[PDB]
Amino acid sequence: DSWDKDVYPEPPRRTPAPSPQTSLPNPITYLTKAFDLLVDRPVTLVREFIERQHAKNKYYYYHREFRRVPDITECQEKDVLCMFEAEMQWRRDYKVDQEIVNIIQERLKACQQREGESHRQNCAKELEQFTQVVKAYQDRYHDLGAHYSARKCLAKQKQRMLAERKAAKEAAAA
Amino acid sequence: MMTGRQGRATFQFLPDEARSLPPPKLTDPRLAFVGFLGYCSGLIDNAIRRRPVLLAGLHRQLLYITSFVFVGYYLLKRQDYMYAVRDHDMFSYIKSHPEDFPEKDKKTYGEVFEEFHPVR
Repeated sequence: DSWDKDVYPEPPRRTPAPSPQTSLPNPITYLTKAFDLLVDRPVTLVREFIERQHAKNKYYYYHREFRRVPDITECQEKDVLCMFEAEMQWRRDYKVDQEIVNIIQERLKACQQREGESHRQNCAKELEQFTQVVKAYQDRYHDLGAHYSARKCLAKQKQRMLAERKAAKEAAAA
Repeated sequence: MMTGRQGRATFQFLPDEARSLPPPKLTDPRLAFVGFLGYCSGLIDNAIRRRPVLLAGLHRQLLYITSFVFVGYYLLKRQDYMYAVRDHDMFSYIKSHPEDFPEKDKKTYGEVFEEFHPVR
């Protein structure tokens, strides 16, 4: 297969069987028999020729994997060598998280088109996830600014955590 | 500020202790630039006297280059010595007064509190 089916789900297709009632012929049915003979088959011949060439000299490319490194929380102040690797790792994860929100958004848009006029109901699992990730993405990376960095991300989290532990502490005193 | 230095021999271009420092290399980038300056002085010498700039007085152009490189070599030798002295005094003074230069207490970023100013 081309893409992993789990990452991009698709419910099974149900094509209703044709059931003609009129005596006239269906023009599309004959066109489908003329398109699949003068377009589909000739194109398949060229591809099969091209596909055979590729199999003769197969060669591979690998998906680079990055070894984990200490995060910004484990780096001494004004320690560039330790802060450099931690900062670079943070930037890579920021890029990955950007694409995750793109995967979820892509799934959400697909549901709206696939489900047609009933999209407002059948698209409930996707929309819940989309709101789930977007809330998480907003907290991790938002209002940081153009000169964003791991330090500002750490500071923002510590601002949220303090305002949460204080809220939790004083809730019991209500 | 480095005048009454304790280890000092006054009115000496290169004291004895400078000989324990590596000499500037004859391929030093600074020394090539000084030589290039000599060559430029040669061309200007031809120009102001209305002589062919590139060809006239090749013997004269050779002594412009050599004199600049010769003088430049010794100035660079003294330049690197005066910076070696500054570091030598700086480090000795730090040892003599450890209380004034303590080893900074290092705290990770996980604990040090830095305020966050959002950009919105």
